[PDB]
Amino acid sequence: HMSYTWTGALITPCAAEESKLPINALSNSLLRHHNMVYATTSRSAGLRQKKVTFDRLQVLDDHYRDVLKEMKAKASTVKAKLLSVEEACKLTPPHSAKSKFGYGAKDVRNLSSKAVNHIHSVWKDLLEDTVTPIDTTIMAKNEVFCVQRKPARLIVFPDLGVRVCEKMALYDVVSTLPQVVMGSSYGFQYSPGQRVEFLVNTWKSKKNPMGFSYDTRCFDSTVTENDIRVEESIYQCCDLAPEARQAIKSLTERLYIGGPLTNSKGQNCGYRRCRASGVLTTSCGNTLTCYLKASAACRAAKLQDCTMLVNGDDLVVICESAGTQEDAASLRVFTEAMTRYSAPPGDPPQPEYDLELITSCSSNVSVAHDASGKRVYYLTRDPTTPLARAAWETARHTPVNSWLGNIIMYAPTLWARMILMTHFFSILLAQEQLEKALDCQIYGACYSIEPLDLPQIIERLHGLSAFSLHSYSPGEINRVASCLRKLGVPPLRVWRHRARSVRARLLSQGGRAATCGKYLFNWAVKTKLKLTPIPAASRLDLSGWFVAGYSGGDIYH
Ligand SMILES: C[C@@H]1C[C@H](C)CN(C(=O)c2cc(Br)ccc2N)C1
Ligand code: NI
Ligand code: NI
Repeated sequence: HMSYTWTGALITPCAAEESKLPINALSNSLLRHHNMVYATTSRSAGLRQKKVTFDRLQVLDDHYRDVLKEMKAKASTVKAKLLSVEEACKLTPPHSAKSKFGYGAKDVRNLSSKAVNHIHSVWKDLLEDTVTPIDTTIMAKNEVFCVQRKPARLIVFPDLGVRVCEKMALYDVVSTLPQVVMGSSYGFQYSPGQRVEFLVNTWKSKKNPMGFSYDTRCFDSTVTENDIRVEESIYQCCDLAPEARQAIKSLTERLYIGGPLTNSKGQNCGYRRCRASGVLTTSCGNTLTCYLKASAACRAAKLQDCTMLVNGDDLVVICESAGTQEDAASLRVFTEAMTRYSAPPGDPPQPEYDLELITSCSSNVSVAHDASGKRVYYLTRDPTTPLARAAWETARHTPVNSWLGNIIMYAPTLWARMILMTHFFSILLAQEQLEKALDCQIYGACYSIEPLDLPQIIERLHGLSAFSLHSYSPGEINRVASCLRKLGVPPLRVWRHRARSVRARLLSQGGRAATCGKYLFNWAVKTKLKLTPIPAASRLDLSGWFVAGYSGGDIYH
């Protein structure tokens, strides 16, 4: 029951890899401590292999089978449709990895006959063959962080023609089933504001609240063949077309449960018997599995009136305190239960009695005041990684723009507003590139977004108050200011000064550019403009934005 077996062939790169922060003429205006920032590369892939490779034991009790029967009961109410090849093709990202069979993402997206014809052959093969393990590629991810050095994460993915096939059979299921099965507990159904609202309401719903986040050690690697078969049995509860049932059975047997790993040079690297990081079911399967194990462990631990919020492998529980010493014991039992279910902890969970101090999905609730003076809750996070990534994107073009996703998700925040908007607006102004659509990711799915649509996008997701928050909490202010020291980023007084300039330049452009100046930087000027509902915002087609998680799933919306 080892998570992985290995040949000793190396995990190899596709192109040359950069680990040090690329530097240009714009770098110093953002950050001076260039050595704090790095990108992971295949050079550390061996250290990751070590970490992810382990024996899994699972003991499954009555609480577990009880939760699952309940889940399947809910799953039986889902009706899900097959996608046409064409619909599946339009969900493929433009920069998704090319097929080994002589076509790429551009070909799939164009609906070309070489691509489409191959995808059809892959589909027919899935219908006819439910046993032969499907080939996959293993790679080291190149990802950017600030020190305190992580080894590269691994991505494991099947060929392009198989990914399109997954969309056909499962895209509707993974999009629909988790909310139905999990209700209010399914995290990816919420905008950041809706998330805050859920955590706040939930917290307020207990006489003596206590909460904790649960950090599973390498979750993908803890996921067993049992876990995967269990997920498939949930999928099959849906009302599906016969071809869909057969294709799902096949993908589960041939791909999801495990398979051979091939490097970029075509050498056999070993064998996977755990969650593949790069398949469509990655987010939905982790969420369901995490929910099943956690819900059962809550029963084993006898947590009182617990409420969970789950996003893939990210788990937060809020419940009724039974006192400081009883809570610590409860959490021990919870952790023992999760371990038996093959989800042992990284850092062991600790009970928290302040909502603002609970971190889940790398984020926490904080408090600011709106234009009326009223305390308002909002979602923030520690800015270190958004800024390290922003430093990289200042000097390099990337397929996915972190800074843009961060402005979108963290728009009400002190640091997104003063640092991210100012800095990137400055850059795009200077290159007359305000009108250029850029790719970014939200809950794993990729979106092409025009920076000039940011006021409307923001109003529609966070509301007009995102443009007027002030008097941030001493705790938030100081985490930001402490992040700026560590990175060597100019202090906020500098950013305020720069934003006034950026604001004036944007206004001078007229049109959408002036809207960005008006709405995004009103915080920067003492003589404040009247911020009214933007007409275009109500016309914005933001369906499928905050519906499901697609991390690893090769989705383009
Ligand atoms: C805590 C920050 C410290 C900085 C010097 C000035 N300052 C701001 O410009 C500010 C920024 C935003 Br965004 C909202 C309200 C504000 N008063 C507040
Ligand atoms: Ni065995
Ligand atoms: Ni029972």
